[PDB]
Amino acid sequence: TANIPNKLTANVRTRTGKGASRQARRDGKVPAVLYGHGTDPQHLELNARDFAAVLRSHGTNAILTLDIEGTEQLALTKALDVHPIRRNIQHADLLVVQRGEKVTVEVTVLVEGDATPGTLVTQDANTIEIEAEALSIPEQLTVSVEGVEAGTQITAGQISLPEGVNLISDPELLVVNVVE
Amino acid sequence: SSSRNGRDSAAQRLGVKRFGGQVVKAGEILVRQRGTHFHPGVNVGRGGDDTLFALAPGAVEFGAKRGRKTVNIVPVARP
Amino acid sequence: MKPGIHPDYHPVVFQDAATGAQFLTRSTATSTRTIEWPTPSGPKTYPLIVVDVTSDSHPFWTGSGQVEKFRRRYG
Amino acid sequence: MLIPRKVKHRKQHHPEQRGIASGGTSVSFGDYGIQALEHAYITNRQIESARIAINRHIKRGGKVWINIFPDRPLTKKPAETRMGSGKGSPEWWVANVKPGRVLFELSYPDEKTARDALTRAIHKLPIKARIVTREE
Amino acid sequence: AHKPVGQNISEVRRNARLRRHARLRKKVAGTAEVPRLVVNRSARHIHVQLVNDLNGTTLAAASSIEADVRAIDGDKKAHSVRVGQLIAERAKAAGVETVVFDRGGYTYGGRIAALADAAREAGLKF
Amino acid sequence: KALPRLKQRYREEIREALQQEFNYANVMQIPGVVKVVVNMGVGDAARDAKLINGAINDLALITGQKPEVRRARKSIAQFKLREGMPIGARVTLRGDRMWEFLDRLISIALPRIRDFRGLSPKQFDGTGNYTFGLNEQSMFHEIDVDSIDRPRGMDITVVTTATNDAEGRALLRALGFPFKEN
Amino acid sequence: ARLVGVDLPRDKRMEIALTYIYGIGRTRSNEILAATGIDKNMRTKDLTDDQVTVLRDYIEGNLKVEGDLRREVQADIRRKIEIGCYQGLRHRRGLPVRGQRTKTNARTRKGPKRTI
RNA sequence: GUUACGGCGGUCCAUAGCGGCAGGGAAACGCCCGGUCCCAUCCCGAACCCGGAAGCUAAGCCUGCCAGCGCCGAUGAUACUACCCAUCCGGGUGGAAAAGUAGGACACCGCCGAACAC
Repeated sequence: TANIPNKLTANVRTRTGKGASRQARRDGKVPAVLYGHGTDPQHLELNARDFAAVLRSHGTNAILTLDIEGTEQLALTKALDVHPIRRNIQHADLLVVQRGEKVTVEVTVLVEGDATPGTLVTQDANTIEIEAEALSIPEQLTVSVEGVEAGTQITAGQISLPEGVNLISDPELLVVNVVE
Repeated sequence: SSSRNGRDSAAQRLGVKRFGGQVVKAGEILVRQRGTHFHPGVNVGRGGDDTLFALAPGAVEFGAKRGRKTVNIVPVARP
Repeated sequence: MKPGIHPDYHPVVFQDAATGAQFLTRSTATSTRTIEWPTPSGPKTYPLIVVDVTSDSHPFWTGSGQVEKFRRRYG
Repeated sequence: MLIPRKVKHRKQHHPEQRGIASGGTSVSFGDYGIQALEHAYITNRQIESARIAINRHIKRGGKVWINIFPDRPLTKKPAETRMGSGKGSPEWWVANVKPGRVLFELSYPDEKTARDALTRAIHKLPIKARIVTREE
Repeated sequence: AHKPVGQNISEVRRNARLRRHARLRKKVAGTAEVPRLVVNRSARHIHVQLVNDLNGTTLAAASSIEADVRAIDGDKKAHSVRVGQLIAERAKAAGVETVVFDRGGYTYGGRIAALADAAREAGLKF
Repeated sequence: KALPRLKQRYREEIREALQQEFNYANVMQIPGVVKVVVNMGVGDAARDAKLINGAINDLALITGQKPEVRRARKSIAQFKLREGMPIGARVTLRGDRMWEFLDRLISIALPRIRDFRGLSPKQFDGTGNYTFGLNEQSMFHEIDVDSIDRPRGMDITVVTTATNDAEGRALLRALGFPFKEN
Repeated sequence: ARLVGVDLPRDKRMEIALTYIYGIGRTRSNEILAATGIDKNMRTKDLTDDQVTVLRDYIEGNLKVEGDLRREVQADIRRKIEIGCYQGLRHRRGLPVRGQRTKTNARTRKGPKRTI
C-alpha cells in the first residue's frame, strides 16, 4: 500500500528573516525549509490553505510533491512550528526523500472500540515512532479496545504493524492503560 | 512588625578591569575575582585574593586551556 | 618489613600429634615464643610447636518421630 | 487545595505576567483540555473549584489531570497596617498561567459532557479560556 | 570466554605517573633558553628529551637504546649516567647550559638521580 | 630454593589444574593469590582505646606484621564514635608471609576452631575474592592461650586475580580450603 | 567453646575437668578415664599430649560433645516436637513442658518476674 | 621515507569520550621474576625504589570496524531584544538573534626517538 504524494507549489524565499516570514504569513503563505540529504537547504513559501488541507487530510507525516520552480521535488513533513493560540502553521521543516529511503517518523496512534462498561481507557502515547519507506507511511496506526478487561497494559510491541513498517520504539512503551 | 533582614556587604568592585586588546603595564590589575573563574596564563600571576595581574606588558588576551578560561598577556612588538 | 616495627619470625616446625603430620613454616612463635624443642629438618634446624588437630587429622570434609527408633523400640 | 510540601524561598517576587507559554501548550495527557488565553495567577481555590466542577458535572467515568501546581507564593501584608515594616507573609499559592498553557485535561467518552464540564471549570476560572483537543 | 574486572596495575601505574607528571609540570615548563629535560623510565631502559614547550619541540634526545650505552657491562644506573653524559654533550652542541629537570612523574632517585647528577657533572645546570 | 610449601604446590600443580578446569587462552589469565587481609575491626575501642593494643598484639603474633591502626573515617552518634579514633587493626599480607599464613591457617587454625562444620563457598564478593570471619583468636597456636583475656575475632579476606567466584572457589579449594558442599 | 579437648579446660582433677563439656558429667568422666589408662586424681597441668589424643579419639568415637550435641538438642526440640505439639506449644510460650505448677512457681522458664 | 609504535606536547580539551567486537608484540611500552644493594610501606618489595630477563601480549598501550550511550550541530523558524512607528492592540517596522529540536557531524596536528628502509 502506498500514498499519493500530494501536490504543492513552493515559491522560494527571496528575503529571509522574521519580517519576511511575518509578511508571508500575512499574505497567507507558510515559510518552510526543505533539507535532508539534499545538503543545500531551500527556503520556500508554501500556501497555508492547501498545506493545512494536506496535513489535516493525510496527517502530519505526509509525503508531498513540491513544484519548486517547475521542478517536482519529493519531500516529507518532518516538523511543524504551529502557534499555540492561533493554531496557525508558522513554519514547516520538510525532509527530502526518495524511493526506498526508510525514513523514521512519529505516527499518530489511534485507539478505537469500547471495553467493558466497568473500566476506562487512558492513552499514554499520542504517537509512536517508527521506521518505514517514504511512500507507505500510515496516516494512522490503529489499536482496539474491544473486550479488554482492566489491567491490560497495551504497549507498542502489541500493535498490529503493517508490512514494511518497523518499530524503533521499545515494546516496553506503554500506549494504552485499561483501568477501573 | 519588623524585618530580620536589612544587611548587605560593600560592593567589592570585582570584575574585569582590562578587557581583550587593552594594552597594560606590568602589575596592572586585569581581573578582580574571588576564585578562578578566570585562570592565570602567559605572563599573568595570581594574587592572594585570586586577583590576576600582568607580569609583563602586552595586550590582554582571553583564551581557554583545558576548559579553564585563561587570561594571557601577549607581547606588543615594538616597531 | 621494617626492622624493629615487626615481630620476630623464623621457620618453625608444625607437629601434629594425632597423625604425626609434619609441616615447616615461618611463624611468630620463634626463638621468642616457640615451644623450647629444636630438631633438625632439612639442611637446617628449627624449633617445634605442636597441634592437637590438623587438616589431615581433623574429621572435616577432606578426611572424615524416627519410626526407626520406635521400631527398634517396639519391634 | 493543592500546596507544596516546601519551598526554598517562601517570599518570592510576583511571577512575570508576560509572554506566550512555551510549554504545556498542548494536551499530552488526555483527550479534551482547557487552554488559557490570558495571563493570570491561578490559585489553589480556583484549581480545586474547577476540578470539583468537572467531577460533579460528570461522575465515575473518565479521568482528570491538572497540569499546573500552584507553587508560587503570594504574600499579604496584614490589614490596617502601614506600608513598610517588612514583606508580608505568604497567604496565597498560585501558578503563573501564560496564554497557551493547558491547565486542565480530561478523558471522557461523550464530547458533550466533557466540553460542558470544562465550561463549568472555565466559569470557575478567572480568565478567558478555550477547549482544545489532543487530535488538533 | 574471559573478562577481567579490575584495571591492571600497569594501567594504574601509567595513569598515576601521568597524573604526577602533570602535577610537577604545572610548575615546570621548558623554553629554548631553559629547556625541559623530560625523563621516561622503563624497567629496561631510560630516555630523555630536551623540550621547548613553547612550540612543543624536542631539541636533543638521548636513551639507553643505542649501542654506545647498551654495550656497558654495568647496571641501569650506569646506563643512566651514560645517558646523562650524552644528553649533556648533545645539549651543549645544541647551545644549552641551563635546563629544568622534569622527572616524568617518577621519584627522583636511583637511575633518574644518577642521570641528573651525571648531566650536572657534564655541564648542565640544575 | 626455600619457597613456601603452599606456593611451590601452587605453581607446581594448582596452576595446571586451574588451566584444565578452565582452559585459559593465556597463562597470565591464571588465577593467583594477590593478598590476604586480616581486619580486626574493634568498635568497642571507641569507649576505651585500650583494647586496640591487644588487637595489635594478637594480629602481630598471628601474621607477623605490625598492623595498621585504622582511624575512623566518620563520627557516628549511635556507635559512640568520633572521627580519627582507633577502630580497627588491619594487616595486609603479600608474598611469602601470605603463603605461610595461609598454610598455617588451613593446616592448623580452621580445624582448631570449635565445631568446624566448614566454611561457606558462597562467601565471595563476585570477583573470585573470598572473605570469611572468626569470632576469637585462640585458634592460632602462636598465641599463648592463658594470655587471652578478651575474645577478639577478625575478618580474613583472600583477594585473587580471579575474575569470578567459580575460579576463585576452584583456587581456594585447590589450596585446601574447607568448603562445605553448599 | 574453643576446643573439645581443651588443652587446659581448667587446672584441676580430670574427673571434674572433663565435666567442663556439654556432654560429660562425673560418671562419663569416670568411665572414660577407666576405659583409658589415665588416673582421675591428676590435674590438667600434669597432662601430656598423647593423653589428650586418646581422650579426643575416644570421645569422638563413642559419645557426643558440645556442638553436635547442642545441635541435636535444639533439632530434637524444634523438628521432633513440631510447630504445634503440646510440649512444643509450651516450649514456644516459655513454660514448663513436663507438667508443673504454672500457677505459682515456674520461674526458671518464665523469667525473673513481670509483676503487674 | 614506511610502520597495527615509543615518548613529549597542542586543540574554543568530547567531532577527541565511554562501551563495542576482531586484532598486534620488530625495537619499544608493558605486565612479569626477585629483593643483595640506594630507597620504601602510618602494615605490606602491592606501591615507591633497585637488580633482572624465565613467558605473555591476558591486560594496559596500539590498529581497524561505530550515530549503541554521551559530545558537536548548522540552516530556517520561533522566543527574547536595542532603535523606530503606533492614542491601550505589548500590535507592527527595519536590524541583532537564541535555547530546544531536527538534518547531519566518530579525532586531528606538530617535535623527537625506535626498528626497518636507506
